[PDB]
Amino acid sequence: SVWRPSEATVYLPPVPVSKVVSTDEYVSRTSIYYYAGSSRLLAVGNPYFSIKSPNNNKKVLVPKVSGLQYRVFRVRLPDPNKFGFPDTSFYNPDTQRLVWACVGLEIGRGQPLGVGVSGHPYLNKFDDTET
Amino acid sequence: AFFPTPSGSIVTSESQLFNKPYWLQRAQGHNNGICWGNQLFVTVVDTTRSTN
Amino acid sequence: CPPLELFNSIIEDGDMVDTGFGCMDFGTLQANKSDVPIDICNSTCKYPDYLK
Amino acid sequence: KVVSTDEYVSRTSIYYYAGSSRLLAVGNPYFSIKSPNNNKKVLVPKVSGLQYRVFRVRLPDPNKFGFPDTSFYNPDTQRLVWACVGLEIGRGQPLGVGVSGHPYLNKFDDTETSNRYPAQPGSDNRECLSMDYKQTQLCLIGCKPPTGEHWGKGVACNNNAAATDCPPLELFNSIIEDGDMVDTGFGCMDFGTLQANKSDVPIDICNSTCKYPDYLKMASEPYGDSLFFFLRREQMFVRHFFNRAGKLGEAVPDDLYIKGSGNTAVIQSSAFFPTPSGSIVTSESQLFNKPYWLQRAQGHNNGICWGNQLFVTVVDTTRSTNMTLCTEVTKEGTYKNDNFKEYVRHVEEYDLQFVFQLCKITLTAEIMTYIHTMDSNILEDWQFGLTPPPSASLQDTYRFVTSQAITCQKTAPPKEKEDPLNKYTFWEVNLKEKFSADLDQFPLGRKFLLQSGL
Amino acid sequence: DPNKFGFPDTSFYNPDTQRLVWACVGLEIGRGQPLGVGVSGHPYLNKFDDTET
Amino acid sequence: MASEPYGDSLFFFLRREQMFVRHFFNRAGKLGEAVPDDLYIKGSGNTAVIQSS
Repeated sequence: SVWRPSEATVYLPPVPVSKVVSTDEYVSRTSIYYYAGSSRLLAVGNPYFSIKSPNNNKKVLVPKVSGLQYRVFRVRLPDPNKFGFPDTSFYNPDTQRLVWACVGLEIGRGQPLGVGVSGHPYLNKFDDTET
Repeated sequence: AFFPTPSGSIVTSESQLFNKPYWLQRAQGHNNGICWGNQLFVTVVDTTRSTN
Repeated sequence: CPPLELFNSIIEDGDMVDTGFGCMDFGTLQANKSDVPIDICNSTCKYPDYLK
Repeated sequence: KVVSTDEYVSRTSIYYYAGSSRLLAVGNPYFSIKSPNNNKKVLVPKVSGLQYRVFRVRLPDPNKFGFPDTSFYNPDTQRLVWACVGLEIGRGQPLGVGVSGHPYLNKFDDTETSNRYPAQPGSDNRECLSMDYKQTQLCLIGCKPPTGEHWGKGVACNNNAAATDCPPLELFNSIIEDGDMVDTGFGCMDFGTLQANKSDVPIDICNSTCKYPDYLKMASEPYGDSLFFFLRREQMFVRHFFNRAGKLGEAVPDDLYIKGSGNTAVIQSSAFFPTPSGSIVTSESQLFNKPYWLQRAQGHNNGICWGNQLFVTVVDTTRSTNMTLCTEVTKEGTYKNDNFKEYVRHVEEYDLQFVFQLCKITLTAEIMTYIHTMDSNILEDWQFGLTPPPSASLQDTYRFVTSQAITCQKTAPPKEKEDPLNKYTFWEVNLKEKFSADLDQFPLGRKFLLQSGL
Repeated sequence: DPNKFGFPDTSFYNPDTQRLVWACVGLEIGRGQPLGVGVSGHPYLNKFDDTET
Repeated sequence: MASEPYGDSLFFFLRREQMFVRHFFNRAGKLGEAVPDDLYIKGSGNTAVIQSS
């Protein structure tokens, strides 16, 4: 619409795509809660290495445990939809399904506070460079 | 080829983050607290009580 | 001098954290295995993602 | 008449996101190697956090767009300028600080605890030592590139004085670019001209001209267009005390003290120098990875990026360690020292995510002259000051070019040479087509809307 | 001199009776130098011994 | 004690602790577990004989 070909490109709004929304608009929040009892659990092993059978190869004797390893824990929950209730007058299983949602958080610990220490017995230090 | 030695420092009972309740007002994602698959993978890292 | 190209994982148990010594594959990178302490020359250590 | 950016503009209610992806930059900590055959052929660069990390964005013209609504937009007078209202830096490293040192440092002795007499003559006494530096965390933003002073030499004088030889000096006020070095406590100065041994300074910074930013003159700048916001947090203390080793050019007056004799007859030099130490850092001392909302700027430009560009900088020290390699050449059975070879690197990742608001600026006959006073560029970036060009009458009218009556024709117009930034090596980002408006699908606009009372 | 700026203004004040005196309600310190520390010593310094160990 | 059925031994408590190392030393006894040989290169001369760890 001018005297030039004028072939600079143009910018557009992107196409309307079906999007994501939060998990907050279609859930029917309940007022019933249940406890997660996870009574004390034990773990031992040598922090230098896992020790093994010399006869076998995949027969450990103690493992290798230390604080700087990734301490991930996998919990397993029951399904709420299989459960026995006193009441279901609030809940039609034909059209509605049950899901969990955590509310409560705590890390129980069981050790005096204090850190271990190590270092290589054939560490190759050339010289000091502090002074 | 110089290299230092890391040290860390004093640890306190106030530097503790555990043995205390938490009540999260709002989770970070669009998922505002809904777990799925009847499982969850919780992780903590503490070297502070790691004396041998 | 080899350039390195990163890649991720999924953090499982029995993986050690980076303790200030660089999230890298200590088996594939430093063949002498005696420039670092004992526990860390064999396996690798990870720094988790907080952005993706 | 000096007037802020709050007295002639209209605040819309439309907000658009920007966010940057993974920055790739890994290089050598100490220096950039080149080819031995060619100086312009590097294989690894010099990277450090102690470089001024000065970056610049590319943002598109908002007037280049198409939307069904133009009731807000009269296209005759009104125009569109970008302004930033939200930000965050993303960083992706574990914390770790590296140390450095010249292998021929100018330590004569230590001067903290004792000196058994006396200093000895000699022309060659250097050695390797190593030490950390000043710690910090900082940033700055402004739509003009940030400035900075640094000290250097001067012209000597006229030769009226016939007393002695001690050289002149001057600070030098300059816009700093990417890669340049921060001062760490030895003054913001040149290490090649002001020093002469290059052995007082570690090798990576012994061949440098370190600067310090001039926020002061940027404060006494009228509009505040090189500054929107800035941060800083720094601490320091000494580690040890050592001394230089050279002829002290200045003597000390005598009646101030009493001289000794015999073994104590020689007066030792007093060319002491300290050596630094940063403190412990914690994760509570973290500056980055948080939102810092624009609600009140320091100057007249309230977030307005002129030229659709910004000049961002940052200096961090807690992620300044360097990972190294140790590989062999030969497979062995026992421990030999000649077998293994090292290579050291240093890693960097920057992520930058922003929130905006476009604002329609109606153009009267008065504000056009006001911006004409500031700078005529954005005016002709809106193409508003035009002149009708004459000179249509051309009759270079042939059909052929390979003839025998040549006129020695000349071509290739280099006409778009207008940028001043060509002398200045930045690291950049073109974020131009990375845009949308659905802030619920972004991990910062969700945080923005709950912050914004929405 | 505060008494030397104003043109003769009757209703504002009377220079015959009223006086103009400065005060101060504002102050800002400017510092140009970055953070840094230095030392000072003595090469004929009197010390007998050390006593901390 | 926090999971005692009545809780009659903890009405209230406090705790306040600080700790950090000073020095690093080693023990001299003939240790139990020999080191896996793969984690290092074998010694030479005076490094061929092994110290404690």
